[PDB]
Formats: sequence, C-alpha cells, structure tokens
Amino acid sequence: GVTVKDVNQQEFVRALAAFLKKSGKLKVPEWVDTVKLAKHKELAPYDENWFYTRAASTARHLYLRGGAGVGSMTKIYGGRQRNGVMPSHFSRGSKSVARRVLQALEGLKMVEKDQDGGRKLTPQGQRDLDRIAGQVAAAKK
Amino acid sequence: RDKLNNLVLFDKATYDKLCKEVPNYKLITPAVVSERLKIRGSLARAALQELLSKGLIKLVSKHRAQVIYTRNTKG
Amino acid sequence: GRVRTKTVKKAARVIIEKYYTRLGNDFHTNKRVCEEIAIIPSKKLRNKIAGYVTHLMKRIQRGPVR
Amino acid sequence: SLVIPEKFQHILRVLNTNIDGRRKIAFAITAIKGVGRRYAHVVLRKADIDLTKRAGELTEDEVERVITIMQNPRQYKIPDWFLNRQKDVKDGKYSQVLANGLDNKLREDLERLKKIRAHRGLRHFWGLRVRGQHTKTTGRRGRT
Amino acid sequence: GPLQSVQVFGRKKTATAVAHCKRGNGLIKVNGRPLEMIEPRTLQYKLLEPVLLLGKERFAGVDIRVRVKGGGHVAQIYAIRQSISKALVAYYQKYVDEASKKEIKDILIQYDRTLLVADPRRCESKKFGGPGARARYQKSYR
Amino acid sequence: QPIKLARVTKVLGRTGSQGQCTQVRVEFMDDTSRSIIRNVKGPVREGDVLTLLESEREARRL
Amino acid sequence: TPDIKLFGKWSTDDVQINDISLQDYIAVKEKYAKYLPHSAGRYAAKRFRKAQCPIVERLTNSMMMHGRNNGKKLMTVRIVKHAFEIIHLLTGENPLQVLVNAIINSGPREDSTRIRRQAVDVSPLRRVNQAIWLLCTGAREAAFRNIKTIAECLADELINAAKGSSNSYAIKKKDELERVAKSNR
Amino acid sequence: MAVQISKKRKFVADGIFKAELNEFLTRELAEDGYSGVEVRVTPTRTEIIILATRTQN
Amino acid sequence: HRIRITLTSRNVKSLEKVCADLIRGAKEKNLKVKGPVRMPTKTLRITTRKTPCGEGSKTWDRFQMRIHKRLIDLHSPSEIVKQITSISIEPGVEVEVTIA
RNA sequence: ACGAGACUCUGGCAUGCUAACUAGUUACGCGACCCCGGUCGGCGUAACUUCUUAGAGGGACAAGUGGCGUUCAGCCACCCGAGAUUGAGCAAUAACAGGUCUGUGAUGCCCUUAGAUGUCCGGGGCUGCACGCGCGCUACACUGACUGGCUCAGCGUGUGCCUACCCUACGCCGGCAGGCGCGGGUAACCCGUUGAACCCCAUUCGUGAUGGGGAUCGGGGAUUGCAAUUAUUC
Repeated sequence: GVTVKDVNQQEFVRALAAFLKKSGKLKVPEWVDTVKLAKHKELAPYDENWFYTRAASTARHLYLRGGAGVGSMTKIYGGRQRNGVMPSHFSRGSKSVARRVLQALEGLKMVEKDQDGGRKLTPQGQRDLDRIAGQVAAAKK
Repeated sequence: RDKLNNLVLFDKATYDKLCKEVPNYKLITPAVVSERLKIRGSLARAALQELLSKGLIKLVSKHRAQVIYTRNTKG
Repeated sequence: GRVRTKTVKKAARVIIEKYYTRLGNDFHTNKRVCEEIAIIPSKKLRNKIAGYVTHLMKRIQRGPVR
Repeated sequence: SLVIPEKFQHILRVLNTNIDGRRKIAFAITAIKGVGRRYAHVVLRKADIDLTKRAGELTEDEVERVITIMQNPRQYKIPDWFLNRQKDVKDGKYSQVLANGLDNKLREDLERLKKIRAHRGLRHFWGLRVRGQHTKTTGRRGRT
Repeated sequence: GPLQSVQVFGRKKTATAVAHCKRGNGLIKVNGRPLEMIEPRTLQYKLLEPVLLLGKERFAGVDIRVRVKGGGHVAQIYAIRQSISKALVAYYQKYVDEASKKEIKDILIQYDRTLLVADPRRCESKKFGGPGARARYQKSYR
Repeated sequence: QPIKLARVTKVLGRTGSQGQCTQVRVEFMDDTSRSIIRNVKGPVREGDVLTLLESEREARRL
Repeated sequence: TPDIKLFGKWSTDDVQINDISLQDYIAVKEKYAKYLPHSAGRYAAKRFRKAQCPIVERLTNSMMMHGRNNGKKLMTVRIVKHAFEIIHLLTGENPLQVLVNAIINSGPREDSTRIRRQAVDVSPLRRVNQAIWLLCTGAREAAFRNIKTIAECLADELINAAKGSSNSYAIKKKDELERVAKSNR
Repeated sequence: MAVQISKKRKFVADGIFKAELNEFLTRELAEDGYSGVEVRVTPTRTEIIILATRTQN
Repeated sequence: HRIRITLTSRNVKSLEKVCADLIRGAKEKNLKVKGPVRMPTKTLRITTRKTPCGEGSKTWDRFQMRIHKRLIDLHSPSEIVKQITSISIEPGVEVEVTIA
C-alpha cells in the first residue's frame, strides 16, 4: 500500500482531476471560462477545464498541511507580476477563484472547516486520495 | 532582410517527402526538419507524433525544451 | 605576510630570558605556560607570542642567538 | 489533418480588415482593433470553437457566428468589465468597439475635450504628454 | 531490541539536513517522500552518490529519515548528500568496527570531499556604495 | 617544417609589457640535449609540455 | 557500483587523448568520472586547481553566459546532457571522445602579443580554456535568433570541430589566430 | 502598564530620557561643574544621581 | 506557583551576572529552578548618511543596539520572590516578574 | 610617541559544558489512511539537546615536515585539519578659502521687523519642454515568452506621550483592485513552518517587430486623503 507522497505530484494532480471527471458534482461557477486566475496573469488558462485541475491541486495541498485559509492559497498560487517597464514583484493569486474551489470541495464532502480557521480534509477525503495514488503506483509497476 | 515564409500545413508534395524521407535521417528534431522542409516549428512538432504513433521514428528523449527522434531498428 | 611585530618579538624574548627552563619545545605546552608567567590580554597574542618562543628553541639548541 | 485542407481563406476580410490565415485563430482576431489577446479568447470560448486550428481551416459558416459576438457581446453572457467602452458619455451603453468605430470614437472624445477647452484636451491639441509625465527629458523623437 | 539511532546533521549555504539513522531495513526518505522522487530531477544521481559508491547492501540494515529546512533548492540537495553520507559513517563507528568505516569514507573523500566536510562559504554582506559585496555603482566624471 | 614537443624544466620570470607572458627554460622531449628558451602565454606550471610550431626561434633573455 | 562510473549513461573508459601536450590538463578519466557535471565547485580557489575539474563541468560553466543565463547551471546541465545523445545519434561515437577531439583541434598553438607584436606559443591550460571558449561562443552565435535550439548547435560544432570541418566557429577562429601569429613572427 | 509598548521601543525611550537630562543639566549646572548623570532603577522609584564637581554649589 | 521572571538588558555580562544572581538565591532556597532560557537577541539597525549636508562621497553608518533577553521561571509563592528580586540589581538590567 | 598591527564586531568548528511548555528532536499511547509495516505541521505525555536559540570556554600559531634564504627576518610547497589571507568598524601629523549659516534654542557681523524677509490661510509653482548631459529601470527574444504543475529562503518590521495613524490570520461578498465581519500579536508566542521569485516539470507558439517589447493613449472600476484636474497610487 502507498500514500500520496511516494507518487510524483506531477502525474498525481491530473490523475485526481480525472477522478473529478467521473464525479461531476463540483458546483463549478459560470464565470470560470471567462476569468483570469490572477492579477499578475495576462491570459486565461489554456486548458479549459482548469477548475478541475487546481481544485485537485488545492486538495493535495491541504493533505500535506491543513488549516489553510483562502488567504494562504492566494500565496500558494502567486507569482511574478511582470510590471512592464518597472521591476516585477511577487503578487498573490485571486481570492474568489480560491474561495470557490474550497467551497466546492465542501459542497461534495472532501474537506471541512478546521478549528482555529482554515480547511482540513475529512478522513474520508483522505481515504480516496490514496486510491488515486495506488493506481498510478500500480501504473508504473 | 530575407524573411522565411515557412509552411504552416502540408500540401501532398511535402507530406509525401515526409512519410518517405525523414524516418531515414539519423537525427529527427522539430528544428532539423523545419529547416529542411521549410515548415513552421508547430507543424514540425505536430508532424512527429503520428510518426511516433505509426512507429516509423524512435523517441530517444523528449523534454520541455528539446524533443529528439531517430531511425527505427535497422534489423 | 606573517611577520611578527616587535611587541610579539619583544615579549617573546623576555620570557625566554626568564623562564628558559619551564617552557619547552612544542607549541601547546609552552602556550599554556605563557598565560601563567605573563598576563596577555588577548588569545591571539597568547598564540602569537607562544608561536615565536617555539621557533626560538630550535634556534637555541642549534647555537646561541645574539 | 496535417495535410492541407480544402476551402481556404488565407486572408479573411473581416470587419473591413485583413486577417491572416496562417496564424492561429485565437491570435488572428487580434489583428482587428478593439480586440486584444484577452478579449479574443472569451469570444472563442463563448462560441464553442476549438483553438487548436489555424484561421484558415475553420469553416466560414461560423466565422460570422464569431462576428455577431464581437458586435453583440451582451446577450452572449459577456461581463461589462470586458468592454473597451463602458458607460459611454453620450448613450451610456456598455459596448465593444471594433476597429472602425474605434478610431472614430477616438477623435470624438478628443475633440469633445477640446471644445470644452479642458486642459487634458489642449495637451492633445499641442502634441504633449497628457497623463502628467515629465516632458523635460523624454519625448524627443517626433519633436524633431 | 537495542535502539541504534544516529541523528546526524549536514549543513550547506543555509540548508541544514539532519538525518536519522536506526536499525531498520533499506528505506531512505526525506520529509516522508522517497529519495529518487525529489525535485529538481536533474540532480538525481547527486542524491544517489552515497548509494552508488557504497552499494545497496551498506544501507540494507540501516534506514534513514531526513528532515531539511532553510537554504534554497540545490542547497537542500547538497545538504542531503552529505547528511546521509555523514549519518552512515556515523552509524558504522558507534555500533560496528571502524575497519569498515575507514574503508567507506576513503571511497567518499576520493570521490568528493564535500560528502563529509561542509563547505564554509556564505554570502558576504553588501557594502554601501554598490549593489553587491564587491561591485560598486558606476562612477561618472565631468 | 615540423612541429616539436617541448617539456618545461624551470620557469624563469614574467615578461611582456603588461606582464602577460612567461619566460621558461624548456627542453625538447625528442632529445633532451638540445634545450631552448621560449616565451609563452597563459599560466604555466613546472613539468608541462608545449607544442612549438617551430623550434628554431629562441626568445631573448630578459 | 564502486567499479564503473557512467556520465549518466556515458562510460568514462576507452577515451584516448592522442595529443600528449593536453592529457595533463583534461580531467576526464579514472578519478574525475562523475555522474553529473555539476559539483560544489571551489576549483577557482588556488591557481591551477582548475585543471582537476572535469571538462564536462568546465563545458557546463562556460555555457552560463551573456547576462540572462548567468547563474543558471541547472539549465546548461540539461543542455550538455541533451547534446550528448544528439552527437551519439549523429555520429555513433562516444560523446566524451568527440568532446576531447574537439578541444584538441580547436586550441591554438601560437598567439601574438604586445611586447609591433611578437608571436609566442601558449600554455596547455590556456589552450584548453581557449578551446572551451571558442566552441561555446560558437554555439551561442548559432542558436541566437534561430529555430535551431541551443542543444543542436552545440552538438554539431563539437562534431564539426572534432574533424576540423573548417565551418566551425572554433576552427575558423583558431587558424585565424594562428595565421596572425604566423605573420608577426 | 497602560498602553504596553514593546521591548524595542522602551529601551529606545529611556535612551531619549537620559539624553534630554544630560543636555538640560549641561545647559544649567555647567557653571557649577556638571559632569554627567546616572539613573538607577527601582519599582515605582527612579533615583538619578547628578555627578557634579561642587556639590554644595 | 508557576511564576515567570524576565531579564532584559543592553549589556551582556551585566545581564549574565544578574541571570546568575537570581540562581544564587534560588538554590539558596533549595527549590526546583528553571534554567536561564536564552532568547534570540534583537539588534536595532539604523543606517544614516554621515554628512549633515548632501555633499562628499556617499558614506553611511551602522548604528546598532543589540538587546538581550533571558527567561527564568520558578515554582514559588510570591513572598519568596520579592525578597530575592531586591538583591544586587544593576541599573543596566530590567527585570519583569510575571506572577502567572 | 602616534599611525600599522594588536583591538571590536561579524563568518565558519566544537554528537564537549550550561540550559529551554514563547525552540525542537526522539520514543510511548491513541486517531486517520493505504497493503507487521508505511505516511501525518493529527492529537497528549516521559527522556534528550543532534537539529533552534546564546552564554562560557576551546580552536590556528607559519605549529609540523620538506625545500629556499646570512640560515637571521621570512617565503614557497605539503601533511593534518572546519578554517593555513572571511568581511567590516576604528584609524596619524599636516592641509583644503572642499561642502554645510536650508539640521539646530551652534553663531559673529550685516539686512529686515507691521503695508514684515515674522507667522498663518487660500490658490499656484517646484513636474512647465526646440535641446545637451549624469545615475538607473524594462528590453531587443527560442539559454525565450505564455498557461499550468511542482518545490525551497534569510534579513527584518508591526497597535505611537504630542499621535488622532500598526502587522495581519480566518469566514463571507466581488473577475480584479477591494469591501464586510470576526479574532491573534506590544511579538522566538500572532501574521509565520514567512508555501518569494529564479529555477524545475509539462503544454502552446516558430525566427514573423512574432504570443519579442509595453511606450503612448481612450473608457470604466476602487482605495488613501479636507482635496487628485497637471491623470497620488491600484
């Protein structure tokens, strides 16, 4: 048996996003295909069902350290703000795009409001996340 | 100067010269083909996945910055 | 540029002309004699001075120094 | 597929402006003034057209389906904060202006600020920086 | 039985990797995830230096857990290298003969001295009048 | 004209206007008897060998 | 394996250095075999400590040039890695052997200097540094503003320099320095 | 205390305190030979000694 | 009973002799003592131009004030404390007794 | 006698010493999950100080060896070792019509002192644009840009005597800037395990002033402020 840490997160994020295709229970907003994920971005994501990929990434990011609030994910998904003629700086990601995905994974129970604020994933939300790591660990065998 | 007007899509003349000539080159990169067939790099990149699907080229190493192919087994 | 100043050389000759018997030849023990027979304010001087008296021994058994 | 199709349009004369066909569809529309690399993607996402094709393989029966979204973005569920002309000063209608209206709507507001003799309008009449830049050291090229 | 645990640190520029040996089987993982699956994956053989030059059997009866903190990416990789190599030789001196330990350290120092001794290089302080520790601002005449 | 191999025997001193060249007492690996002086560029140790494009040029002693 | 070392997959053995003048300044064999050409460094501490650096590392360091690429060794190690199978899939020879043949055939023997300029021969180490120099700036001139990636232009030049194809940027610069030196001599 | 300022700010404050005494006393007790002060801490009591040449003056 | 005593001081040894002075009176009372907890020191950096005006080569200063802080907590009632607190205290050291 | 050096601080080495419920490790006992074991910044304890913090010490001296040198001062090389030149602060005699009276309740002299060169208020200006020069920032791309994914820092600072003004977690609303609630932190406690970029992995582009570059400029939306037009910033 394997947990998620012995599997490469590169092929582990979109493996869990494939599990979010069979569900289709994610309560996706409608402004999804017309939004720019951060003020420091300039284009919308190329792959259109990006909502299913990052909601998969916020899930595993809650696995390794819980209690993270929407302010923390704006730091997770931040990056260089290429300021044009002025020097670039780090800038946080968008809040609403992060506020919806954790509201979405509370829609279909995979995560709950931790005490002291924040969001930690329920024990059943950790049971199935190894079922995705077990099949890819079996995929390399 | 002299602006390169590469080809964005194959006409059947070049497409003929692809399914025949390139699988015999010792090195297949989207660069070495795009400079020899006078086509863009995206079409060159796109023109090596089917040859990998048809199995007429061998993928030796692909990377974000560099994707390399060669001939098949000679035997 | 490891050249000893006079205050290292001056103090190194005074102990040898006064404690020629208690100090030895190896650096470490006559390092330990120096803090007892001379109050040195720093540790580097304690090693700088002790470093020279050791050098003067293998000049003494080879003959007299002026 | 990678072989070249039939029914080509190397130059799709759209909105009285040429548009290259060798370019990808998401970026060929940017050749039109009033639509940039951002506003072009939401349109090609409003009309479910696949962005993996160049602008010279898409069927012409739906290129106007793209155009009607350019002219009419409101009923196609496009937000107000995407429009290059929000809350017009005359009609206050949230509209997107496209490459011929763009430049004529560009010398209306310029001449409107001149007849009222606004300072911001006179700075355009004289050929100076209007957003309050230091003109002492920069801006020399057109100025002989 | 006996708790043959050795907790050996390895430093780098700022990255500090402290390994934790014990009498287990041959598993080695830093921060819980295995050794070979560590980014950047360009430094793969770098963390395999102690395992390649010494063979797998030297780690067969020793398991290591490494916690790292500080520094940058490659600093952590270079810290983990001379953290688990220092931990293994520190295992073979507390519990078994040095006759084997002296014959395994010479394999490492002959390969690269950094597997055992830390590099005492740190970022020098910036001095005013310039953008760096040595570089100055462009002096202009007239 | 043949090229020859020359093994340095002792470094003499630095020369050149900017002190860029090095004078060396170099000896021919082909026959140790015939030995020459020769100006060289770049850093030179003691015991490394050179590739003279001609042997008959002797560098003036500084 | 305490017995053999492969540069990722390239065997360090059976690499002959024909030119005797440089087999003392080319760390390639039998104690300098490494899996990665990325090491801690310190080779620039004393004067001649640069000689015992593996050349593949010295090829890797001289690639981080021209501003933007400064301090990006993780990118150049990927470059020289990729270049090594490219030459192997374009020559069939051993990558290490081809690199050795190139720096031999690209290091100038003579060089003029201001002492009116006098022609003097170069030291072996300077010759090696100049060799790695020429075939690195050459590939930089080829990949610039060109669809051909930095990996291939690096690959072919040390292929063309290994045989002195006289269309290498290194060789055209090497004989030119040896022609000017042949003039004022 | 009332507003409870931090440890960094308090140590800076008494430095400003000792400074303003020295200047005030240097401008007033100089002709009587003022030569510096020193404060000694005590709960609810701060005694300050004026080291002066002519103590009767 | 669990009381905390804070010792903050600008000078190090004048703190060290007080941080060891409270220990002389506490083992005098033969009760369980907490070891002096060395807190990370705080340094106050102030860099300014040496020049009153803006002329000459640009040179700066490095005014610092490294502050030190030690913690010792004791399991003792209040009257055993306030007899020890009043013994041999130097002005350079500031004591903070926390009853809770 | 001063200056140099010494000295002060800093950097690196001490599984030795002193200590830690505002720092942790390691075990134990539960909890979660996957097939005895594995993972957890999930939860509480007993030992310990490797990791953290900072005190006291120790440590390096050209000390050893081999050459060179009057064999003196020393130099080179090597062995051993964490170092066989870390970095900075301090810094003499004499001097400059160097700068500063726009730092000062440091100041001589001179000028002004009520219709004021005093003080305060309103508005403007210090930014004004044929041109020249100095310090810089962003770039000219493919060793790249774009979009995802992944994964690591260390310096600091933070609620004000006058002072009316802090740093922010978490939860909601909004594309965004931001707004509305609730709490923490006078701080090794909370921000905060400071999930920083670069880099790394994977798409798209394809040598085209191109998805290089982002100057100029239009329209709209916020925030600070008594007040933003000559666009405060966003």
